[PDB]
Formats: sequence, structure tokens, C-alpha cells
Amino acid sequence: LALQAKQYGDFDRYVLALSWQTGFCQSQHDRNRNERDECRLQTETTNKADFLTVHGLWPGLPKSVAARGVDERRWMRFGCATRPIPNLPEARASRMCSSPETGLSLETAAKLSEVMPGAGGRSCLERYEYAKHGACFGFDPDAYFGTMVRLNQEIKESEAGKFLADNYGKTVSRRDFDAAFAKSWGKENVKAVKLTCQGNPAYLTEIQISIKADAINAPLSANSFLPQPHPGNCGKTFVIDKAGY
Ligand SMILES: [Ca+2]
Repeated sequence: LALQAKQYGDFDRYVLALSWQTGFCQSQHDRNRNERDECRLQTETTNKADFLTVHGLWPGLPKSVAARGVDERRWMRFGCATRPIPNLPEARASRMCSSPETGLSLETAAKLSEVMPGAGGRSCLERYEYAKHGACFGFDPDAYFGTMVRLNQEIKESEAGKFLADNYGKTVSRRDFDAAFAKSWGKENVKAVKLTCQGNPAYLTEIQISIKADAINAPLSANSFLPQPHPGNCGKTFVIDKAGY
């Protein structure tokens, strides 16, 4: 089912946010944070690429919102909660479950759980994510979360996901990662990716990909991406963290 905005739909992109699950857990641990049930339960699996989980799908700054004075950073920080508009209740990471239940169908909830360990349960990551990046757009939750799942799978199945899989636990260079990405989607789209790392030596924690708003309901190709200015804080070499602290 197609993902369509009903309000503030005049934005040009979506940032698919994927996290290297193992790395994510590794960081929460090293920062001395409380271990979540998703990390405490985290365990080794057959397809290493499956460690690439869904974090979210974030629409870019809507022109109609920018027109009212909202800037890129404010948008990145508050999303649907920016003022003067859309001005919806702020979604807080410290109380994700306090955000409104999305209305996601049981079927889509199950598909999401398989790839978004933080969804539902006592985390409620999907409520936080929808309140911040979807509610103000009137997105059908099913089409919204259903699209994240699809995109995550296509990524995992491309040379990008395979790259991660083959270098599981190894140190890689941003250069080769870029070649892996460019291999499936073109050299010119390498700048659509922002990588996030933690620690020193740096290890991967998240992958952010800029996708054209107009190409969101189609299988990814070399015309689905938009370059963006932030390479990330990973440096030219980083580690594809393995499961376990
Ligand atoms: Ca680890």
C-alpha cells in the first residue's frame, strides 16, 4: 500500500534510518545506560545482515513548514512538534510509551517487530517514531511502517547489506562501504548515506539513507536517492560490531 501524506506533504525526501543493532546495543552498554530487553535478548543469528534493523522513516522539512520560519535543525530536533507548526505534542525518548498508540494493524505490528526490536512491548519505539515523524502528516501507520520494513529488506539484500554481512565483526573502510553501496545503486548516490558510529576505534551504530519522496513507493533504484551533506562521524575506517559486549 502506498505511503501518502495528507497534510504538509510538500517535502522532497525521507530519511530511512537503520541501525546496526549489535552496535546500537554495544553503545548503550559503553555509555553505562540501562540494558533494554531488545539488547539483553540480542543473540547471534544465521543472516548477519538481519542485525540491520529499522529505526525509522523521517520526512524532510516540508516547504510549508519552513515557510513559517522552521529551520532544518529545529525540524531535525522536533519533527511534528516544531512551532509554530505542525505544533503537535513533543515525542520524548524518555517516555516513548507515553506517545499515542499508532493504530497499526496486528499484521503490520508483527512484521515490524521482526525488524524493529524496539517496537511495542515496553519500548514503544514505533509510537515515538510515528508521533515525531508521521502523525503530523496523517500517514497511514500500516503503509508507513509497512514501507520501512520493505526498504530495510531491500537494503539488506543489496550489496550494502551483503557488505555488512561479509565484514561482520571486521574493520572496514568507508571507501569499500561506498563501493558496496555504489555497486547496487550508483557512485553518484553514495552521498545519500550518513553513517553513525560510537567509541574509538569507531564501530557502526546507524545508517541513514536519503530517499526521494516521489520514489518512496517503488523498489529502490539509482533514481531513488538524494545526496545529502553529512558523511557521518565514523571516519574513513570503522568496525562492523559483532553481537555481545
Ligand atoms: Ca558487540
